[PDB]
Amino acid sequence: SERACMLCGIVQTTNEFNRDGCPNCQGIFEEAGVSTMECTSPSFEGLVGMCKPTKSWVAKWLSVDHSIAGMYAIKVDGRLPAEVVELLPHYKPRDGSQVE
Amino acid sequence: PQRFLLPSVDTATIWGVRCRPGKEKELIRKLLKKKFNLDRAMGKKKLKILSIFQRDNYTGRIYIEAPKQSVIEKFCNGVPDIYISQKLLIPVQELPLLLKPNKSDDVALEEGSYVRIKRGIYKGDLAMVDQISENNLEVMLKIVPQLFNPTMALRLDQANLYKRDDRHFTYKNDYIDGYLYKSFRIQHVFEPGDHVTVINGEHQGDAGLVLMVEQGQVTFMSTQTSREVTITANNLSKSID
Amino acid sequence: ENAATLQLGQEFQLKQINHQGEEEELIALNLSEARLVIKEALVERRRAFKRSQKKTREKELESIDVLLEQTTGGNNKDLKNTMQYLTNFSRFRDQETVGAVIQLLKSTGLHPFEVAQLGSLACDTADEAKTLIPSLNNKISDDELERILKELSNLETLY
Amino acid sequence: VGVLAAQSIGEPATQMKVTSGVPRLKEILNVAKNMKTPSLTVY
Amino acid sequence: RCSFEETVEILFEAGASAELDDCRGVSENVILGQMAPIGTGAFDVMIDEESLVKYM
Amino acid sequence: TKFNCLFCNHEKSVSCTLDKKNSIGTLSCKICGQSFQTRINSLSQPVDVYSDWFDAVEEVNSGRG
Amino acid sequence: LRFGEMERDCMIAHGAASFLKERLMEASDAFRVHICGICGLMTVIAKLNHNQFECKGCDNKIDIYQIHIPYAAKLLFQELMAMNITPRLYTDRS
Amino acid sequence: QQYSSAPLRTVKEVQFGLFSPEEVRAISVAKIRFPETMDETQTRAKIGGLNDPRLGSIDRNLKCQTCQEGMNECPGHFGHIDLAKPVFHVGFIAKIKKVCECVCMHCGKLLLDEHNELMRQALAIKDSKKRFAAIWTLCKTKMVCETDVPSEDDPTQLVSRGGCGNTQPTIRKDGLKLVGSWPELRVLSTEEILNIFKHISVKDFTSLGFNEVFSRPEWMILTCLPVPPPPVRPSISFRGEDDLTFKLADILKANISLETLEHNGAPHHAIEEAESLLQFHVATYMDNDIAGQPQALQKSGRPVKSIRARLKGKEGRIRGNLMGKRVDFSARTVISGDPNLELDQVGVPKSIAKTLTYPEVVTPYNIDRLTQLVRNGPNEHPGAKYVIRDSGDRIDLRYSKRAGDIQLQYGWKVERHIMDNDPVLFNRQPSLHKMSMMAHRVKVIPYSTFRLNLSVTSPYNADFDGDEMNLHVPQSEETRAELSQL
Amino acid sequence: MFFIKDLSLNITLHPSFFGPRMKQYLKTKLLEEVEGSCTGKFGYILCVLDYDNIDIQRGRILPTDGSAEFNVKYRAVVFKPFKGEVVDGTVVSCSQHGFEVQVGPMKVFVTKHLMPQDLTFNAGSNPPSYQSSEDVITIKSRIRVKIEGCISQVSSIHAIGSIKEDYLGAI
Amino acid sequence: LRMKHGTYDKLDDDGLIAPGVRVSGEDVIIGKTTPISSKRDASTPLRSTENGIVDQVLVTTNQDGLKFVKVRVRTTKIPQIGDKF
DNA sequence: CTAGTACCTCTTAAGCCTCAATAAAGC
DNA sequence: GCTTTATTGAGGCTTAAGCAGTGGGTTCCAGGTACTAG
Ligand SMILES: [Mg+2]
Ligand SMILES: [Zn+2]
Ligand SMILES: [Zn+2]
Ligand SMILES: [Zn+2]
Ligand SMILES: [Zn+2]
Repeated sequence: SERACMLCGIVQTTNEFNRDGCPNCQGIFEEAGVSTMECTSPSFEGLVGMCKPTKSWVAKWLSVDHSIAGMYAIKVDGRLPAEVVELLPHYKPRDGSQVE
Repeated sequence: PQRFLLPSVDTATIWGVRCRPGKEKELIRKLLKKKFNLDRAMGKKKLKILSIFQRDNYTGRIYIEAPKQSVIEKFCNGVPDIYISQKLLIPVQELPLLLKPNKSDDVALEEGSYVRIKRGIYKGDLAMVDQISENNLEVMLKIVPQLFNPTMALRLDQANLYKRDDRHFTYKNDYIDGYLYKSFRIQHVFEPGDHVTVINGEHQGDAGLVLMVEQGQVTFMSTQTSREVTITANNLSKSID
Repeated sequence: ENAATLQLGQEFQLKQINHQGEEEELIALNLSEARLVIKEALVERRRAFKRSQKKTREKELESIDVLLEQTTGGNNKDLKNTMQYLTNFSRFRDQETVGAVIQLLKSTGLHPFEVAQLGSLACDTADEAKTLIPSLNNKISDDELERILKELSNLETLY
Repeated sequence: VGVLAAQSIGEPATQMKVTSGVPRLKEILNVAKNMKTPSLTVY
Repeated sequence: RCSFEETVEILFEAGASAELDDCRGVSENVILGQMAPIGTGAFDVMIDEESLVKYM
Repeated sequence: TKFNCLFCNHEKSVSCTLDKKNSIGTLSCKICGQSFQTRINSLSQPVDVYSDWFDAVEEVNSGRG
Repeated sequence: LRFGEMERDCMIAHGAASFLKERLMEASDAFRVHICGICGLMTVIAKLNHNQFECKGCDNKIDIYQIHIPYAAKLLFQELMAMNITPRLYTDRS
Repeated sequence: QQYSSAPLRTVKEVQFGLFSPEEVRAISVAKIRFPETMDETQTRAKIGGLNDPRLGSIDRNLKCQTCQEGMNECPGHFGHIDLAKPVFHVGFIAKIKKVCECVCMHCGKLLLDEHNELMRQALAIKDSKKRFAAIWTLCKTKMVCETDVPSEDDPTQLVSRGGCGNTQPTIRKDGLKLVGSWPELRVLSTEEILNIFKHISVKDFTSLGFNEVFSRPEWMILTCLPVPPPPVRPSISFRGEDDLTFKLADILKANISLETLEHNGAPHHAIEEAESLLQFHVATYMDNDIAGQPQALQKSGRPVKSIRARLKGKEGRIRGNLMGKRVDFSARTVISGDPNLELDQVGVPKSIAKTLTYPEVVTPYNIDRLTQLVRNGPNEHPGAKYVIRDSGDRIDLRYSKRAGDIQLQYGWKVERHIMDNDPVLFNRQPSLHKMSMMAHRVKVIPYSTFRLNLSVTSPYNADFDGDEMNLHVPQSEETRAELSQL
Repeated sequence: MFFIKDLSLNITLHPSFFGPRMKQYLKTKLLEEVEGSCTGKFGYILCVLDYDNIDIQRGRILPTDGSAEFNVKYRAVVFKPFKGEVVDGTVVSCSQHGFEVQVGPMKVFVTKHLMPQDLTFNAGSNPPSYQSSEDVITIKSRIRVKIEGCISQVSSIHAIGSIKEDYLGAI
Repeated sequence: LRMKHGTYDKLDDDGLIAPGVRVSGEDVIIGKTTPISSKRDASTPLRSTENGIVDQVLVTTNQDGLKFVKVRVRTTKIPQIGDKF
């Protein structure tokens, strides 16, 4: 099964998350004192293969410009843990709630 | 922040390429792997492909962000199930809506609301939303199992039957008040004398002649019953005699 | 839409077609003339039935009722009600009176409906007549209207 | 009259140098802008 | 003309032009299943109310 | 008179005119304004002019003139 | 058996209009359809048990006429209606 | 076959005007929005969808809600589809292109007016087709609308025609959607064309040949597709919905998807693809065979059958069920020579005579003979098989054991076996000429082969080498008299 | 409204009834049809005159059926109310919402809101009646009212009227 | 609920007519019933225009093992006037 | 574990557009 | 005197048409694939 992170949208197999976790948000999850699984969801829509996040406008639109190249999800369902939200004052959910 | 993310010609350039429906995700993965292999092999000379993506609701097409068409044509050359010839330039004004997440058809879940289960052994059975997880990934649904009968369960499968409260029973791993509570994924869930007719309400299909109108309520004498009935104006339709 | 402003329907035109295809002017009749023609039709029906079979508000009503029962009686109860309505509050009882009334109305040359209403409906003042038929306002002179009204009132039968 | 004429003209065709027979009848019935074997007679 | 080789094109042309058919042709009556004005059907047969009485 | 261009990477923006009387093929783009001229024969076609222009551009880029 | 077109024209030549009418309307598919006198469309609501005739398209109460036509004729008319083509069946000559 | 109070009278004329969307909505009793042809459990038809009870009765034992009738008396009813995006009509695509070329793309006004002598000459043509062709030729000759036109009497002086001045693009015909060139080529929006057609004045399309009362240029652009009732799409038992039902379901699904996309954000990129798919589906439904375009393939291994195909040629309704249709009362079998038969007398097998019947009405003249025939029964050749009462109900004799106790009454009809001296039309399938179908007097014989006079072989072109001929029995006194006399 | 006009009626007759007396049967059927007829198109048919002068056109024989269709044209007087006309009738029944007035073959209803302020319903008399400062209304009374609306039924005609202008009401 | 005019008396307990049985018209040759969810008849009626004495009947298993039946009916045809030589 | 269930797959006749000359009007 | 016109027509490509009727025998109930209920 493939799960997409609710913070950066990176899509990876559950085994990778269990073994190494999110390569781009491991530090934030560790600081928040929450597991990777709780910060990832299995439901996502659309697939994006980002090759040059720094030079790609899509990455800026998805707020993954500083992330690494790989597979990301345009839309991810679910909510991050309250601890993660408190540590991210400018966090924007990827579920489309704030796309009015 | 989003006000500064408006696409521009000199900053955003995405081309659409037709593809066989049902292979969008596989094609995207294959293209990403090919791009990684080319970057690893060629070295300094790398094709100018910024991103490759697709939309589930828009089947049979993929989108590639590159500065020049020739780069996309070279990158996609020899890839099965992709029609490089059938390609069009995405206008800048259409770029936002392309990446705008689709409005999910699932109405905002609320406690006590009635929904229909899409996946599960209770397909086509009405359910009531009792509680929603803080992560908005699982929802508790109350459903009719016929109502659970503790007597029959005790008579038949007492081994797997447990009593937690006067009205709480556990059977085959939670029944309350004869209903089953189970966790399911969200993705898995006028003027007087006018002839009028009732289109909605308890008296649907009734026809009559209006006599009085006041405060949006129309009273009409019905031929079928020969009695005056008062109904909301919005639920009545003027029928030509 | 049909109203009193001469906006008749697609069929109530000022001209009518005849069985031979000739075009004639629409002709109306008053209550007395209607009763006369109905009585003539009943007499004709009675004569036809007889030949086929061969090989003061108290007495006239009974005769009319028995005549209706004898011919075209029992088919519908509405005919008796209409006959009673016509007879109870009729105005002219003599053929000569209705003949004179129609002859006088002919000279006016107005619309058949207007003359029929004038001969049937009763009016006593110019304002009442004008408000009764606002459409027929600038069509008949006040003096002519008064003269015809008083003539009709005088011609009324004393029962 | 029309149907009788049609039947009388069609029956010989079914029964059946210069083109003749069914091809000639088909050419005559059609506009026949191009002639397979055009001919002219002068006296 | 519909009964000929061109069937639907003629129907589209008539629809565009709102052509009116008098149903005097053989094909029209055949399609409508009515006695065409052909031979026996060309004329009509009526009843004389004056000759019948004397013939009795 | 429609062909692709390499300077602006725009398709169908190229037009080729073949003067057989003067035996000259002229290729012009309606977007970037690039103009090229070459010698042509009676049997020449716009594809030939496009190929000649592409070869000339490659030679100029390589610097082996 | 099939009543061929050639047989049809042979009978037409014979002049037996009555025979053709019977063959194509009695010995073959026979249908009775209701059409309004203003819109001339077969889409007429006719409850024979209730003896109620009314067409929703045109606000008419009693202007309906019954016509005996082959089922193929009404099938063709409905197919043309699907093509936005309306054969307006009228019982009078304009 | 039920009594009706409506007056009986044959059709005398048939107007062929277009079907307006407003008329579609007014007459469409029901609305179709569910692609599924049946509800859950495959027991009840989907409400407000395909095979809805309002349109008609899907299967026997159920009476149509609209008419409370079964299958015998159920013409059917149509449904109205929203079709938010207008769709070009495949049949009128050429007409749409001609009308667009004949009128301005902005003002929706005829390019030429009566000022031009050529336009006046073209309008003088009484025939609608030739006049429209001349107008189209003159319009395509022109390339730009002029606000002011020179005056014929004073060429120097000009009269304001009321136009704008916008150039008329050279409209092409490529694929379902036409492309116009001004040069830059662009696809003309269907909404713009519909608006232009709406802006056309009465005089314009009246001159073009469109009758305002029964037709309009806008009506050509279909904004609503009528749903054929169940009779037009019978369910074949194997329910087994026909290919037309599948095409309608596909069209409805496409419309639903387009509406959902519009209501859930319209990028305008995939909207064009959805609109093109809807247009293709509609065109295939109305005409599956489209020249120079792919043919829609049914889910099964066969091209989808469309109404245009169903009305194409011999297999179509026009030439397959109207010009020539199957017959009930008729027999076919081999013919053998018989010198001992009269010229007008044709031998008939006893079995064929028993199977074939004539509905003779009961009369005092032959009451005894009809009673004797009824007593004989269907098994015996000089008898009958069905008896028709005054009410019209038919009672069979073989299934009824009390046939001998039935007393015939005047006004009834009995299906008696064809007897001797009974006119019947004998024909050979190759009806080359008029004399290939002639009336003969039936002569019952105890053999399974038709027998006819030697001479009549020549008009029939028969040779008794296996020729099979057909015998048609008249079913009315009128038909018998016409056959005997004509 | 009391208009004389020519009406054409199509009558189907079985071929059996083609005796000398078939005209009598046709006339009887015509009488049974025209009398009591009430159609919105032609209004309500009142009477048919000139019975002895009725002319019947030659009957039409169906192409296959033996029935004869005769188109008989006859002059008849008919009644049809129009909006804005003023007619007089007799009260037939009383009700809280108003009193129905029989006029000719039709019924008229008066809206309560369009009644004189002085006029008021009263149930103290048997049957209930209406009392006015200067008028009296009962079941047996001739009342002249203006007709403002007309409703067409399958076999009936209804009128909606009011009494607001002067000289209206009991006379 | 689905019963045809074919006479089922000729059928034996097994449901197949044995050789030497007179069959004509719509008489059922093979008696098969398909369960419906109680069952609907699916017999193979004899040809209406052909009749004769059943010659042989055989029962076997198809490639998938399903029961399969084949019934051959033999008739004697004598020359008649309408026969072609 | 195992098996439902749906889902994506040869000879012409006219119309029209596209071609190469040609006499008049602009200028 | 030179330049630009509406006209003329001439062929390529295209979309259409393709005896009538009748009898019978064979084959389709479509392939794999993912997702999910018992
Ligand atoms: Mg032979
Ligand atoms: Zn360029
Ligand atoms: Zn209607
Ligand atoms: Zn129905
Ligand atoms: Zn304009």
